[PDB]
Amino acid sequence: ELETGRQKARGAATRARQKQRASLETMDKAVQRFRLQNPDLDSEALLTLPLLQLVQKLQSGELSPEAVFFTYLGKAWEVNKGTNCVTSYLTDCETQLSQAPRQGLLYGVPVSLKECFSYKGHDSTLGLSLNEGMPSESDCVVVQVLKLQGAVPFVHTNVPQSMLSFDCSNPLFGQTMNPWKSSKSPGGSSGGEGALIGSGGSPLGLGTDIGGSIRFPSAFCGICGLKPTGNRLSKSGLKGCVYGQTAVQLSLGPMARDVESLALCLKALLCEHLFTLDPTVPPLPFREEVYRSSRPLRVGYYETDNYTMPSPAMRRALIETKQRLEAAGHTLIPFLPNNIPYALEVLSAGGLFSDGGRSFLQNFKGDFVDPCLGDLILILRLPSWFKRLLSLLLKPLFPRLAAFLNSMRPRSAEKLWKLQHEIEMYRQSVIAQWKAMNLDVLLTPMLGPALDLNTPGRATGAISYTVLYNCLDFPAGVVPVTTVTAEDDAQMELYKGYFGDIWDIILKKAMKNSVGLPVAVQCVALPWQEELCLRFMREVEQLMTPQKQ
Amino acid sequence: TGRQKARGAATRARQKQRASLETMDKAVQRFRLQNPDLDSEALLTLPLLQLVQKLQSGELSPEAVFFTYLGKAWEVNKGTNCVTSYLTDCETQLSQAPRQGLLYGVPVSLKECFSYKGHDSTLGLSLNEGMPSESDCVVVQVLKLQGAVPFVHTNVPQSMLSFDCSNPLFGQTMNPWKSSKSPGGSSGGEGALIGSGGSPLGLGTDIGGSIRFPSAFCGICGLKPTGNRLSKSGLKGCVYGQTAVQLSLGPMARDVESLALCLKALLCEHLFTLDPTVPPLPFREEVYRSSRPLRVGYYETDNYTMPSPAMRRALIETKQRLEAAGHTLIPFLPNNIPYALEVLSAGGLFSDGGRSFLQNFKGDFVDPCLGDLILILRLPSWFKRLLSLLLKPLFPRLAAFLNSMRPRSAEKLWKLQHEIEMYRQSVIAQWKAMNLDVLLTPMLGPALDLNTPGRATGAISYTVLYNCLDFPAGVVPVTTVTAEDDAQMELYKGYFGDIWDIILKKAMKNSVGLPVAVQCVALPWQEELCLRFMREVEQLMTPQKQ
Ligand SMILES: Cc1c([C@H]2CCCN(c3nccc(-c4cc5ccccc5s4)n3)C2)c2cccnc2n1CC#N
Ligand SMILES: Cc1c([C@H]2CCCN(c3nccc(-c4cc5ccccc5s4)n3)C2)c2cccnc2n1CC#N
Repeated sequence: ELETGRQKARGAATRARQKQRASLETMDKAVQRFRLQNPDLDSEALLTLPLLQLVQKLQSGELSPEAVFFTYLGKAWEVNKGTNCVTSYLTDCETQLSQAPRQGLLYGVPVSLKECFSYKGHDSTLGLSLNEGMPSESDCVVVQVLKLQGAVPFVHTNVPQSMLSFDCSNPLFGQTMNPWKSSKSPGGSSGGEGALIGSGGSPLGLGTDIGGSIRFPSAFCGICGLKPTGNRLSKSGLKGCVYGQTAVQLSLGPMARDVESLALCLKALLCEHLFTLDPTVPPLPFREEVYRSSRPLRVGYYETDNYTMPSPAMRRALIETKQRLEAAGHTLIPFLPNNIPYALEVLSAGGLFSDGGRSFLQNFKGDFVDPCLGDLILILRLPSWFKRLLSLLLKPLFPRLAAFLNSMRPRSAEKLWKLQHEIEMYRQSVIAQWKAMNLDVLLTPMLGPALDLNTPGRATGAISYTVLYNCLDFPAGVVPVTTVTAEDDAQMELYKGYFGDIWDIILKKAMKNSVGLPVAVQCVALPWQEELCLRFMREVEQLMTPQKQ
Repeated sequence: TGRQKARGAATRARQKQRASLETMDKAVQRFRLQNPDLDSEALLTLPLLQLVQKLQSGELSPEAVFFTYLGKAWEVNKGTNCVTSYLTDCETQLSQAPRQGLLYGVPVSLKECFSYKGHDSTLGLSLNEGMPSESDCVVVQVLKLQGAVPFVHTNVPQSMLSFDCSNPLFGQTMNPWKSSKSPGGSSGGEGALIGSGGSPLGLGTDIGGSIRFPSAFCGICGLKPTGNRLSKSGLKGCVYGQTAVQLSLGPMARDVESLALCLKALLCEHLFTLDPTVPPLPFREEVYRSSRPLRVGYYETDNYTMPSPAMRRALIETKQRLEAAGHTLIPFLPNNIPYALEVLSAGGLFSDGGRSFLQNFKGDFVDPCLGDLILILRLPSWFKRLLSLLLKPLFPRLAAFLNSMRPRSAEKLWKLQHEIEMYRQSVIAQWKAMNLDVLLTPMLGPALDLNTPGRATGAISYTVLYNCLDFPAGVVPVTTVTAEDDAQMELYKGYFGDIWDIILKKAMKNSVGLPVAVQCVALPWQEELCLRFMREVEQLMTPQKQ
């Protein structure tokens, strides 16, 4: 195909940065007007309110919906200056403010949206030039449901280009930065959400997760996030770059400052409105009694997946929460899902790139490739025979690299059927393993602390802790439990990795210089058991960070 | 070319079936002689709901119900050839059936593909003979936990890719109403058994109509739920990992209430625990029992398969009764039916050109009831393409199907899967624009002559559309063919006049007295509402059933 250059892509970038620029000015102007009319308002008391209390005061009338809206708008504008997490102000949101149903479970709550959640009259670019100047004709289903519940969606937040990354930079809106440390990634692909919520600029946000994109930015930015079972919530109207891939399910879910916020959001979403607007979603209501249960749990756990070497902080965080759960009366059982390398290298990678990345590469014709994607585009572009040849050469010394490369080759429909059956069988395998140990839930390390900017794209092995559960399609959630100590960070000098390949080398350097950064643990339950997963997340939060409850 | 394995497999299967039937015969004669006072006729004519209440109260023993049905199953098999296997350990499960189970003491027949410990699930294929299952499948386990007693495996057409019912192992199943007619398929044995009174309840599978065809043809009720409403764990199939067109399993029975009871009993903690991949949606009684007037979408023809006069009459009469009962009947036709059938359904079912499917037929006989399926799939891709755009001017149905049965890349499958999602969304948008609750449809009928379904592929149009869409769909008998209806088949031409229309015309003839059904459809996950509508149709068209 003929080389078309980058002139369209450059035009899209100047247009996009203007829309972002204009958005933030409009935000600033709106909040200046409001503050002038309300010098009495205690900004800092309002912003430090846990969502549950914020909701309660909104419902009673103690706080006006305008007071909380403009106070958050101001904070979001402020934190954006150091993070670059906001791409667009949702301009019509002041009308929703007035129209917000007063009996709605999220009445008056400002909500941030990952850019891929289509909002009427706005682009969902995904950092891709071909999506610039293509405004959505309508709000997506979950946005419709949020509005019906009285919430006020107010911003679109940044994503890495195309979203196939756990960093957060694109050629259109640039690079999002961790609020804790500007040299660090906020994670991704829900990076903007993580940065925004993590710095206090949003009480609740929505992201998506197909390889860890809710959990990475939650862990990196010290906030809570939940990835439900793929089809617990509606994907209708969600902007993506590849359609029709059903092997590894996409999921959407809440991100917030406490697990109670995540549970409220699920409860609000799981309503008649959602089940009517999207009939393909099973009408499973939020089961309050499961979430609120105080029964002792049988908790499976592992300190390492034997694939990605945990940092000293990751390992400590896991052991500490394990010990605190034991002290609180729960029974902790060593458990590691079988055949993890297979789940990652052949099932996950093969399921995500069954067509050799051809559909994915279509989005990049005429576009810049953001450095945070590393060599993904270069690799996927290689002919199938060459991918195979390099894989063969790489295999004896670097088995991880060879297996991922082989699984990123195109295949027939016949072989996709075979792969899809293998995913179904693997899912039943881990379920049988789980049931044979009689587990309720599973405790796992969560990748942390935050990697340096532009390193996630060069440390692919590190997705092992998260993508395992996209493959299995188990609800998985993340909660901050500790911070990196000087001792934790110094021990990175001794970090080797299990393979010593390029991915291990990058990761050793990428996790250094992290003293003070948040570190998370991951909570997992069986498919459709979101309430139980949240019950477990609530427990972890209470034991590790009791002030949040 | 060599057929020695296949002949050996058939010899062995036939011996096992003969021995199963002999074991049944001996057990029945023994029970009858020890209990001569039992009114067996009264037992067999009891509606399932009344049967289970007497079982729960102790009025009828599990033994009485079991051996009485076992005897009837043995008798009806003589004329139908619907039973392949006696599930021998059932006599011990009987004595241990959980007392408070919702199906306590109920004998249940099982389509052969439902794995049962110690028995083959052959699918009429040599390669599966003498390979007994080592676990009960999930739904079987759940049935037993609810106190039910699975007692037989019932016949299927070879490989299950057919709405006829013959294989080279156990041979041909016949319609109980008329021996020259097909019982339907692929759950054909279930249709014949239940349709003749030999079982009060059975389980079938459905990916193209395999529950609905035999229910309609044999004059019973059947429901095809949403694909993942129930566990497919332990289900035997000849192709795995195809997800574009959803496979579904569900009950078949004499009345709608029986389907509801079975669904209620399956939708329990035991199921949701044994298969966590199934969304734990309890049976919503309030929805099933609703007496609210319905907005009922309807069509009398899909403009693809010309309905028989009996089909059309059945549809119009139930439409009229629903109108009189106070429901609002709204003309409604899913958009782009030919496209959904010819490219989406055909393309989804055969995305690999039938390669996976064909592996099951190496060294095996090809049953006549499959027609030209195997011969056609074996054709090279370039030749399928060649024949297609040669047939397209003359016979566009045959051309479209042939082109869609070619192998493709993972990339093209993604594209097809995406188009299926979009299509589903487009019908849902249509449904909502008319604000429907429910959809009324014709159901292919009356029963086709033996060995003709394999040559009337176009006739799957009424059924396969709702597998593609993955909407719950059920059938209920509403009428029988009159001689007036039957005579009118002489004026039937079809819309296309291709070989499928020609065969269907002849195949639906000589059907006086045969049952004719209607189809009820709801949105995904709305099985209870589908059953609510089915219950309404049953009440209005056949009130003595309630
Ligand atoms: C993180 C993430 C992924 C990853 C999956 C695995 C492949 N991958 C990636 N990225 C960058 C570089 C490489 C490779 C480099 C390399 C070098 C030598 C041999 C083989 C290879 S593979 N791979 C992206 C992904 C896929 C689909 C959708 N969302 C995705 N996310 C969002 C999150 N979380
Ligand atoms: C019924 C049924 C199917 C059918 C789908 C459509 C294809 N098909 C079939 N059968 C026999 C002959 C032919 C053709 C003949 C012919 C002649 C000229 C040009 C094109 C063609 S295609 N096609 C079988 C099916 C598929 C998968 C699984 N379960 C299936 N069932 C169970 C039911 N109900």
